[PDB]
Amino acid sequence: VSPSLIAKFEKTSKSNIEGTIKFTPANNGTVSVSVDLKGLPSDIGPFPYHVHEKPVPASKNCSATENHFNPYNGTVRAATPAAHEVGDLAGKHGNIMGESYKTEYDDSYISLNEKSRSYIGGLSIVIHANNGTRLNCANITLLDEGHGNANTT
Ligand SMILES: [Cu+]
Repeated sequence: VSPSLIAKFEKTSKSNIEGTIKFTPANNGTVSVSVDLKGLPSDIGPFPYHVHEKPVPASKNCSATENHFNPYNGTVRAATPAAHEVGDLAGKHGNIMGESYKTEYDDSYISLNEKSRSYIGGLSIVIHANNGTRLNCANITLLDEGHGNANTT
């Protein structure tokens, strides 16, 4: 059982977007994704969001996360979920939209297993305006403090 992860979005002078995206292991080799966001600038949405390949640095420069996490050469536009990049959550499941957005879904492509080529731990998530401008971003970190088979959290 691989550990749960979370991306925590914080409000700054650059963006009012705040909230969380949680990743928890679920049944049948899937990962449950829970999105809970507010402060979105609705009129410039809907908002693509993706797992990107590099961490958000201390400067909070969303550009420094570089490209989408795409370990299998995926295409931006697809006729089936599997043709999307692994990190292309919005392409597969829908863009964030509105001023507030709360949703839950399963993704069977991302992995919580550090030994998987689809592992998303240590990466980042970027939320974009509809035109591609990066609005806010967050590192993907551990959801729980305490781990191991003899521990509690
Ligand atoms: Cu992105």
